[PDB]
Amino acid sequence: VREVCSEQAETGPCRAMISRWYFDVTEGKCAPFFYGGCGGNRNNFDTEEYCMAVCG
Amino acid sequence: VREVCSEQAETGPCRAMISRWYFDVTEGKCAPFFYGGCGGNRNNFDTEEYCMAVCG
Repeated sequence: VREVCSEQAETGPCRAMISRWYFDVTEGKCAPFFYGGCGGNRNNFDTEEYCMAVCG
Repeated sequence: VREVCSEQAETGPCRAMISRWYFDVTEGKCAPFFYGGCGGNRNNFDTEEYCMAVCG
């Protein structure tokens, strides 16, 4: 909730290129990023609508 | 140090446009952002040197 929506997008150390969504506080909406497959944080949603459901 | 350095740059709810620096995890260095004068978070420095001291 709210709090997790403000961490920066974190690709993490793995090598996959998984399209995920994070809430962007500057833009005021969710934006895409490539997630590596491991590590990273809570501001990482499978789809844009999910990201918006939780953060938007 | 470290933990504060992963929050996004936050302008906050106040009305100013003040030049500040934040650590960007993707680029792995400090970058400029505009601060509104109140609120926001701790990833907010008056200089690049200071930002890099804490987060670099």
